[PDB]
Amino acid sequence: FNQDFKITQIDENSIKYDFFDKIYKSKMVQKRKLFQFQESLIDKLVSN
Amino acid sequence: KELLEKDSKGNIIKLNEPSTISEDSKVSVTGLPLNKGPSEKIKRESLWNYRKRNDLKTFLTENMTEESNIRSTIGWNNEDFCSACNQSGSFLCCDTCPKSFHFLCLDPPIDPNNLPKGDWHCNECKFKIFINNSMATLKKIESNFIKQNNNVKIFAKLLFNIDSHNPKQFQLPNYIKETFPAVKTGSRGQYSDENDKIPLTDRQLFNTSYGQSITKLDSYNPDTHIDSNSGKFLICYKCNQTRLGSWSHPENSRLIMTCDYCQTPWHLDCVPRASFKNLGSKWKCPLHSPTKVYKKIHNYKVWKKQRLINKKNQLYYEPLQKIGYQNNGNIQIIPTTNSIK
Amino acid sequence: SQDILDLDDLVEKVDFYLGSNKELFTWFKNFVGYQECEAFGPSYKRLPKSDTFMPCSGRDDMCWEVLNDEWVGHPVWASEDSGFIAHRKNQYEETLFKIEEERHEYDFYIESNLRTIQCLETIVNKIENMTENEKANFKLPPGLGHTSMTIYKKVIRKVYDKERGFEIIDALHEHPAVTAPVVLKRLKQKDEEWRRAQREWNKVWRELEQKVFFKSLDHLGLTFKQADKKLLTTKQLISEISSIKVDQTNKKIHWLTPKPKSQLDFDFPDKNIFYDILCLADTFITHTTAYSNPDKERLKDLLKYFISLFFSISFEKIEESL
Amino acid sequence: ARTKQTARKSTGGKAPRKQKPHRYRPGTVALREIRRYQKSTELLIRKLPFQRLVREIAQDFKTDLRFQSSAVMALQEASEAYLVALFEDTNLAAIHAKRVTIMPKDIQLARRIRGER
Amino acid sequence: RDNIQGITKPAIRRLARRGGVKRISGLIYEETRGVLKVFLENVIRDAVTYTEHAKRKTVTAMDVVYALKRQGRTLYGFGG
Amino acid sequence: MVYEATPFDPITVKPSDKRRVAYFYDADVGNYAYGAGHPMKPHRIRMAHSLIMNYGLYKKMEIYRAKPATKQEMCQFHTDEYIDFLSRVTPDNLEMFKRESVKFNVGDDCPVFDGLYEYCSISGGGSMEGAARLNRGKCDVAVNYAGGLHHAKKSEASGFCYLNDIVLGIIELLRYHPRVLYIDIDVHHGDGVEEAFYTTDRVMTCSFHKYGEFFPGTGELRDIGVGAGKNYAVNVPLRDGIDDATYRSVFEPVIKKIMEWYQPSAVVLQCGGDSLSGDRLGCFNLSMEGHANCVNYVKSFGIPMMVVGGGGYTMRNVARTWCFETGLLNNVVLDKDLPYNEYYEYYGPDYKLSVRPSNMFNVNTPEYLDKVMTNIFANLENTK
Amino acid sequence: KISLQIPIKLKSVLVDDWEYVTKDKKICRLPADVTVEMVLNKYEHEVSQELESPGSQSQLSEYCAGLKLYFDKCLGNMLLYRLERLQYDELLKKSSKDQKPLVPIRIYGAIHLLRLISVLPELISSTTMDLQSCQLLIKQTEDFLVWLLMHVDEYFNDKDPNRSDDALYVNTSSQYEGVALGM
Amino acid sequence: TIYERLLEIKQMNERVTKEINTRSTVTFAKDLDLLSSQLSEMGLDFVGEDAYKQVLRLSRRLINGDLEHQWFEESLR
Ligand SMILES: [Zn+2]
Ligand SMILES: [Zn+2]
Ligand SMILES: [Zn+2]
Ligand SMILES: [Zn+2]
Ligand SMILES: [Zn+2]
Repeated sequence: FNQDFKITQIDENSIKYDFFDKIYKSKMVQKRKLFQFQESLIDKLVSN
Repeated sequence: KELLEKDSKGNIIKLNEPSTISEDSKVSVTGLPLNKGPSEKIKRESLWNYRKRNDLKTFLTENMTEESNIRSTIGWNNEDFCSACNQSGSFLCCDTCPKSFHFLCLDPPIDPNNLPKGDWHCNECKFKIFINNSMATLKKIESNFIKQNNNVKIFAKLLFNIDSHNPKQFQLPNYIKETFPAVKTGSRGQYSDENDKIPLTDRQLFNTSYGQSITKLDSYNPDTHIDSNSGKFLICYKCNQTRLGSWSHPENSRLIMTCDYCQTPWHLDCVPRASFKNLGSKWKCPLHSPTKVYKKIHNYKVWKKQRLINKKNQLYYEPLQKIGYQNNGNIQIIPTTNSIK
Repeated sequence: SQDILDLDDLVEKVDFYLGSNKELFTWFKNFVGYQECEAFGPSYKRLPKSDTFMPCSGRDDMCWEVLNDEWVGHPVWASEDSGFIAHRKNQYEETLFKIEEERHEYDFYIESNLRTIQCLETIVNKIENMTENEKANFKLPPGLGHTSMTIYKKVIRKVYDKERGFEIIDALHEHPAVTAPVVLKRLKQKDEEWRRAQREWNKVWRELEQKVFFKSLDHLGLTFKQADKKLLTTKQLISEISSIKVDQTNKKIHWLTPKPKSQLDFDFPDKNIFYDILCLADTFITHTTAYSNPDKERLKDLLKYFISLFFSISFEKIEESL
Repeated sequence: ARTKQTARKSTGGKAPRKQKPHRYRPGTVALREIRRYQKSTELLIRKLPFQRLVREIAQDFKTDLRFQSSAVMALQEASEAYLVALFEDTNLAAIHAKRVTIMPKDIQLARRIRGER
Repeated sequence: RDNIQGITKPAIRRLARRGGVKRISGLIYEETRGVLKVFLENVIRDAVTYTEHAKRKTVTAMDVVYALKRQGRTLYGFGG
Repeated sequence: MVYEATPFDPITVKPSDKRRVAYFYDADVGNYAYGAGHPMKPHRIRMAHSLIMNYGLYKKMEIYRAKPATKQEMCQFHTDEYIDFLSRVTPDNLEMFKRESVKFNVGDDCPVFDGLYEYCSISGGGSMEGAARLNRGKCDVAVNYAGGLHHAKKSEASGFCYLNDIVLGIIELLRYHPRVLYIDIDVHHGDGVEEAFYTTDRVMTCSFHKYGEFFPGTGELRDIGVGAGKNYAVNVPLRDGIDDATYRSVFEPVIKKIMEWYQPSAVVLQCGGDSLSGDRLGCFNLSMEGHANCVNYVKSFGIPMMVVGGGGYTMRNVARTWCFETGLLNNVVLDKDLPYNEYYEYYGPDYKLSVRPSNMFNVNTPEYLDKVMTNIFANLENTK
Repeated sequence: KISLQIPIKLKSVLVDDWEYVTKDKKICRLPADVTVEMVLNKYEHEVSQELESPGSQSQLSEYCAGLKLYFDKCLGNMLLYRLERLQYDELLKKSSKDQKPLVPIRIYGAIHLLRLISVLPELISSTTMDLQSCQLLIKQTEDFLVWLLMHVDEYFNDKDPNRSDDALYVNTSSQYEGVALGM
Repeated sequence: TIYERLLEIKQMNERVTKEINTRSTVTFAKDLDLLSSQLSEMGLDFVGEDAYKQVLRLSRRLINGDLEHQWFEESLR
């Protein structure tokens, strides 16, 4: 089955877009989860 | 030859010395026996010219040595190659057959201390004696084995014929190897691929001059910073310099090697390395993308790049989706053809 | 970008890619958001738990705790089934090793024989001072009461015959009363003959060592003449200055805006060395025959004039110093 | 059970240790080069191999024997002269038996009839 | 020893070619090398015997053609 | 900014660091010989010892003959089958053990001589008794040149080494000391000792070795230990021809950082003489001063140490450097004029104590050693 | 001439097996967490309900049983490299210790079954088998091979032995190497 | 090149001169004549003279052809 080892023909601009997209995703998911944990800890300290 | 001349009552009287001259003149490392000194033929070039106190303190040790047993654990606490793998070694030789097999290569493997007492025949030879002893011909036994093993019919001819085949080491067939052009076969049948150097002959390792060594560490060699086919200077990638030296200060010369894949020249200090990678696997510069990586799950996950496939069975396809296309990491870069900027 | 490579290895790869560009690799270092285990190494692999379970009878709990039995390494694995490169040695070093080998052969054999002579003469002076009625049943244990059990066996198996050495050892163990003095006498004769041969060989070894040793310790000097013929040429001297200029121009575009106006720097702290080179050149001019006498004298004042004009040395100082 | 040892090594891994183009027919070129080696006058055994031959073969008769440069050249020439005569005799005893190809048995008879076997 | 195979197969063909031989068996070469050595030890045994007669420790082209003279064959231009 | 190019200072003893020195020598060790063409010679031990006696060094130290190890004391590190094979194999019955010959790597490059078991027993007993005397406080420095077999492993013999006595000595040290530092200045990597203590933090194995295509191939800088022994196996890869100043400026900062970071209770120092210049197999350019400066520097820390002599395949140089190192442990510097010994004919042509370095290229550049020591110092930050 | 259409994923799995055994000097974990019977039984239990033809069911059970018998009789002969023959020897001695004969069905993993499939056409061409049986056996082997692609992530996984004890391959010892490739 | 080669010799000339002049041979080698007899008969050792000046004289003799290359190298080494 020759279709299993198909080599993807990608370009430089698509790699640039994908790298930028994924670093922005990673940076803001860790930033937003840090913000959510900070808000949760603030609520925990307020309730306690 | 009557070493101890015992008496009539068995008492010892006198023994006779054996043949000292039997090995009194054995050749030592000097080329002469220890009985004699050097000959004149070797005294001519050894000596500079040839014409035709006992105050030792080393005998006091035995006395000044005190035994030591204070540890906590004191007291108690036929051919020259195998017919199966085509490699040399210790063989078990077939008697009525010119083939030789390794002790571990047979079925079942034979212990090198529990050998067969009288004769040993190979599987092919044993099948030959079994056929010649039986009055019926080979196809009659094949048909009888097919008819008796009525449970399986299609594999019955496969089951019958491998009792006659001698055991052999498994080798991948050619059509599994030809689909990967980078994959080669070594001299012993071992694996070999593009990440393997061409083995250096003994003419290069031990048949070279004293100052010039494959290691390139015993002398100042400035004909390594200069490209052979261009004549320019091999600029190291990290330091952006070529430290050729000056032959008046050869300690100012930094060793440089080239990558075995992209020929990118690297200093021996910019990438931390002490060897030149003369034999073994091909040296890979740090700039190449890995073919195997491990990532943490946070177990783990591994990824290996697909092996190279010959052009008749390798399909290169161009994605329609440009952004976010989950490729397996196995990609190819195409050239980029003002609005996009 | 395919969620395959980890951020740490990506930062390492970019560090290997844009290391010298400090400003760029910092943009990325942070544009990315990297904040500063299981490093096994290349030369160790882990055995399964089946191969670990092998009986070591002397091990207690501490030995089983502090000793590694799962991670192993071998020279064949580290060689990638290729081999090793031995260090190249001079032929003078090889013959020095041969001299040492012969020395070791003689001294090993002589000292083993001397130790056996000492043990046998202890046995002999023990057996001399007792009468004969119990000398018949007197036996000797393996090792002859010595800390070794094999050294006397080696000496006997060498001095006597191969097949007769075992039976002489057994006769010494069973009946040492007759076998001990003859064995001691033969060993002493072999000792003195080996020592005379060793002294006569020691003369030869010492003279070859004196002939060989300093050339053997010379590495770069043994090949300095061909190296100086090959490397003190026009091409290599052009290559050195051109390589330094290429380095300077390559590093000029990155930093060091005041680009230097020089490539090679030569220091001349001593002035008498100029007179020494002038004397050596004058000696070569006087000795040589391929140059005519007018060409010889023009060479002389050309060298003197260039040295007096290039440097601060005067012609009067050159004439009074040479 | 007969056994034999071939590895000849007590231990393995000894290395990792501390110690369209024209083609003339089969036969066509040969006569062109019969003439080349016949019109030529050089000596047909390479001097360095033959020199080394005379050195390695003379050593057993007398130790440290030196040869004048011309002495080995006299040997070189004498041997080629000896062999070209023997090979003419070979070709003659080969063409005797209705043949063009020679075989050693030709030259053992050629030596036997000349009286040195 | 090592130089007896130094008398190479094309060289033996060149001797045969100088000798007018068109086709040569494969078994010619090694026993022809043997015939060459028996001839060489004979001639050099005579030549060296002439050499230690002269209180000498080198053999000369003169001694070679002299041995050849005993053996019966004469060579010219090599002295004598 | 870690490596500093410093000229080799002269060796000076510390008079405030007097140590009780125990010497372990069995007169028999030398009567054993690996083979006819073999480089390893136990005869180097007794010409080293003959230099100790004739220098009058026995008046400042105690000479002991250690009890040879039995079968199951050797099995404190090795398997039962390997010690059983070693104790039974002879050059006579070599054909009776053909499977075990290739199993345990004995027969080629580790030949079978008929005093093999006794030689291994002497070596292991010397190492274990030196460690035991260090444990009970009977001595501060234990000297045993009979051992040093650092290449031997659990079930194999490699690198002319059969019984890994250094592992047995470190095992005996671990019964009384919590942290034992092993320093290997042999030109080959201490693969057996490092492999034995790879996964433990109780033993830090530091090896200063040539790492090229050289034996044993192990000893990459990235080899720092696994499991609990991570960053507890320091490997210092070196190139050919390292001189005394370069080796000192590499050795002293690394060992100093280990001393003030790992803080060991006992030190095992492998004094391989194949690190010397002019060795048959070694490729370094150390003089006897350069070899002995490591021993003198590790002596300055005051930690109870075990000086164990390893390689060295030119007998004269290794004997002279062992005599100088042994004299250095008694806070004296032996004069460079050899006394009359029975092996005086070896040390020509000057018949002095000094081992002269060769004039070969010190290709260990300061940048490479700076990077090596920077990564080593970075790995040592987690050993507090 | 007999040809087999093995997918290139399984071809690469076989080539990686060759790499691990000969170059990396790795043997298989025996017995595997998934044996060969276990694969020839799950494939039968998966494609048995895929169609309702009783003759096809008989042919499928015939092929599976014949493959099992062929695997047992041929594994000791020609299915494993020179390195793994020592492991085969120790398995045979361990089986003889407890007086149960060694059957490769319950011991060896699916990679050796893939080896048997890959070497199978040469065995087919070496016997007097008629064209119909060869064609149908090749067809059944091809169907088993394309069944293996749908489960290639659960039989042929990629795991470092240095990191995971549940890898399909194990690293070997120097003593195993010496006995396997030294005598 | 010549001046650097000679400057390496001259910059260490005083220490090598003090080392050669203060060369105290061991006693048992003098009593049993184990030292090298030559390099003193042909005047190749550097005892009693300045080392750099002796290097210059030896190199002048080597240039003039009255001194062999091997003996010059052996004396220098
Ligand atoms: Zn047979
Ligand atoms: Zn085999
Ligand atoms: Zn660089
Ligand atoms: Zn590269
Ligand atoms: Zn070593």
